[PDB]
Amino acid sequence: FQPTVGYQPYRVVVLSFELLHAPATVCGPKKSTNLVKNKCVNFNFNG
Amino acid sequence: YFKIYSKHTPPQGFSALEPLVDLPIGINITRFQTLL
Repeated sequence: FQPTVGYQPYRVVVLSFELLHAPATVCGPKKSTNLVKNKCVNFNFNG
Repeated sequence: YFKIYSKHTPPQGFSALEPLVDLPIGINITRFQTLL
């Protein structure tokens, strides 16, 4: 741990997702889109 | 999902309660208790 190839210290993180141990509460985002009106469109409002 | 509905108002008469809050806890619940 002295300032300085297999001896090199490196910062490591592990991502383990406990998603099915309970109901989910953290999500990825969902990009929206500007709305148009008075035209036949395929709408998706909140699902 | 723990759901809480309420309404406060100035017992005979009819009143409908609005929802307030839902909590995604996933808890096994059996008992409740007051805090006076």
